[PDB]
Amino acid sequence: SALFEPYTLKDVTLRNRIAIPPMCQYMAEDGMINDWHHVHLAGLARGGAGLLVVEATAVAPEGRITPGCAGIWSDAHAQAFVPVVQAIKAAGSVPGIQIAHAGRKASANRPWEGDDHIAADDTRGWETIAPSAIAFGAHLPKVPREMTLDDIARVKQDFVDAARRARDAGFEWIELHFAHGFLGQSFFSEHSNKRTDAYGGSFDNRSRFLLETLAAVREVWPENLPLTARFGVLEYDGRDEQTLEESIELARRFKAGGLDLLSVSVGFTIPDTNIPWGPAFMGPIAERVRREAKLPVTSAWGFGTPQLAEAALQANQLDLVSVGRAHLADPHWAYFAAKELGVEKASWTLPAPYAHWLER
Amino acid sequence: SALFEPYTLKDVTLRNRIAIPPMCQYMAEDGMINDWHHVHLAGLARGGAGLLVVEATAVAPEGRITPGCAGIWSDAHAQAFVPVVQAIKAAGSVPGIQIAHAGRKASANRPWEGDDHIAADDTRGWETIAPSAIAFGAHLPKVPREMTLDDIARVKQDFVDAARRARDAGFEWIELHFAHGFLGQSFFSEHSNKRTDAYGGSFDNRSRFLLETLAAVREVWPENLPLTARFGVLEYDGRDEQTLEESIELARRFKAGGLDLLSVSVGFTIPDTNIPWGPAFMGPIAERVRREAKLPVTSAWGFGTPQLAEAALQANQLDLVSVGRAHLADPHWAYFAAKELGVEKASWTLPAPYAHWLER
Ligand SMILES: Cc1cc2c(cc1C)N(C[C@H](O)[C@H](O)[C@H](O)COP(=O)(O)O)c1[nH]c(=O)[nH]c(=O)c1N2
Ligand SMILES: Cc1cc2c(cc1C)N(C[C@H](O)[C@H](O)[C@H](O)COP(=O)(O)O)c1[nH]c(=O)[nH]c(=O)c1N2
Ligand SMILES: O=c1ccc2cccc(O)c2o1
Ligand SMILES: O=c1ccc2cccc(O)c2o1
Repeated sequence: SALFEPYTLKDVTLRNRIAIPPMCQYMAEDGMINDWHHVHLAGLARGGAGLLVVEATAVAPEGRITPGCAGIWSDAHAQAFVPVVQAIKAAGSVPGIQIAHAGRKASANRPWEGDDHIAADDTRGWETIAPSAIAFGAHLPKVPREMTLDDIARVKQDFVDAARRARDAGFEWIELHFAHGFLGQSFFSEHSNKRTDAYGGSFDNRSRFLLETLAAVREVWPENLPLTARFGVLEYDGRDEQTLEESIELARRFKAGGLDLLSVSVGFTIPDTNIPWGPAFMGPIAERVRREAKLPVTSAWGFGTPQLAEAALQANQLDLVSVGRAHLADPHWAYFAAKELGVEKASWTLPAPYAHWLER
Repeated sequence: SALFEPYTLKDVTLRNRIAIPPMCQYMAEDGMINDWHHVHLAGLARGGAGLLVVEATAVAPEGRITPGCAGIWSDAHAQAFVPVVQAIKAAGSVPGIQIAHAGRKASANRPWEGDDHIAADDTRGWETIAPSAIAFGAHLPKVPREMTLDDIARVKQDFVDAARRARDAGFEWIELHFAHGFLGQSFFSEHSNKRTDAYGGSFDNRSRFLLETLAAVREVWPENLPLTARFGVLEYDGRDEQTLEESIELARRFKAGGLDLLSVSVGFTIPDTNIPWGPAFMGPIAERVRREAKLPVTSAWGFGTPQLAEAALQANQLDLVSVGRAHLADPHWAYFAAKELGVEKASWTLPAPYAHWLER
């Protein structure tokens, strides 16, 4: 089975092609993770996936999505990850982390607590920052503060510090969160970036924050560990071919700047879009990016059907298949997939105290 | 759905009728549990089951099954359980523990490391104890040492100390392991107990170790927390009706001695048997014990098919359904069962960081 073939990138070898993508848990306190995250992540690692990427982890307090978001903006925050990293490694999975800044979509309620921008008089909320003072709209009506050049310098340095901390905590894989309408994506998109300085107003200028952040992170992140990013390559906003062309050009510049793999997503930059949700709907666009930028890719959305994951790999649409919600439903999805694809000794996807008893 | 109806026993309320029975992990070191057990148990608790019973935990070092078995024979061993108990409670499950002594089946290899008695010159092995110096046979050929009266007194006190420690660690449910051919079962069975003192040679004498241990434990175990036992009620050895009659009589004496619920199993006392394995095969015998001893019961083996669990409850064969291997396969089996039975808001079997996203 293609799904169960190992994958090597730089000095890291994944035991199969199943990746667990970053999935916010909304369970941290002042950015500090706790036993929610420890058990959640260690349990997923034991389920058999080759790569486990920790949820969007804020590089700065105002870059959290919500008051429950994880952070890595101090050394104390980083040290909270150390036992979790060690547990993921003990289980034979590769520990990764997505480092992030929510930009204009920050200061929001948890998804089951309204999912909307926090009220002005709520003691939990904060001022958001972005390339331009323009609200997302809809359920995120807060107008962000326009960043100064010093703010740009500071946020870049926060990404550097976050990457340094991730490295020293023992992560073996890093993902820069340049997708989903958050800070990086919003610098790239003309919808959200109306700047007329060096950071807006041409393709090179809109790309600049992302490319400078990548290059700065590359200085502290080991060359032998995968350096990756998540990026929304289209919006489904009626400007798809032009946007895809620009995104693919940026992907080529990421590759040239040392990016090892791209997690291909949708922008979610603005609310007025028409995204054609469906099982594996991103497959063809991930394949196009892979081919035209000549870069390994992953993608997600509806790949939790084992045969569909297998088909995407065999078609060379993807190098790794990211499976999110199916792992919330069943932490041992990789074992389910091994059985469903007829892999020999499928139960040994799991550790011995489980595998021995499940051999059928 | 019957499966998702709460259950109250003494002061404890279970959120549903799904019990996770004790399942040895073989991952402890010198009896001390570790992060294997922490993550395993906390993950299961979050999966939605109403009751989680920790694996057979030895009351004394020689009462382990294997060198990987958990123990509770010192206060340091007990304190290792405290964070796990707290994690199980945080998840809304009830923490229980099975306290045990393997008797003549002790000093064995892990199941994936031979499953047989440890060789005489292996530094990990030890002398086994039992009511009589008679080997199980087959893969367990070691002849145990015949217990003295002082050994009987000592082992009873070890059960008392284990129960006291379980109480003080915060467990809310205890199960005495009087099944599966281990020490207690072997005192009851004429196959293994050939004693001619007060502890063998009539029904009352063979029952004596079990009843005295129950009564001694009852002195330290809170009256407001369920006091339970697992007991093999037949062997499938060609003596089933006589054995069932005696076992039911003993169950009546357990009830009279304060037992709140009986986990009904098979003896496994000797190897030469013909057990009719099949899905829910224990249902009718559990029902007979329940009716004839007028005592709540659980049982296991093949109840991991949701409709079958539901049928057993609706037929009043069982009060709780124990589901073991299906939870090794999928820690979130309770969520799978809720979906499969059409329970309203099935995803909310799981905590919010999962449930919100799985609402269909
Ligand atoms: C609970 C939860 C939380 C998050 C997500 C999703 C879900 C369900 N997703 C998106 C996720 O990585 C994935 O792309 C989608 O869930 C689609 O994949 P599935 O269809 O779920 O396999 C996500 N994406 C991201 O880049 N960073 C994150 O931290 C989050 N947080
Ligand atoms: C890995 C493992 C380990 C154990 C068990 C089983 C398995 C699979 N079983 C028996 C278990 O509680 C249950 O009765 C059987 O597994 C049958 O139920 P299922 O068919 O698996 O749902 C078990 N029983 C017991 O009384 N104490 C224990 O510690 C163990 N250990
Ligand atoms: O990047 C993110 C962060 C949180 C999140 C939550 C749900 C769906 C998503 O796609 C998400 O994406
Ligand atoms: O009581 C026990 C202890 C370990 C064990 C293992 C497998 C099957 C069983 O029934 C078991 O029973």
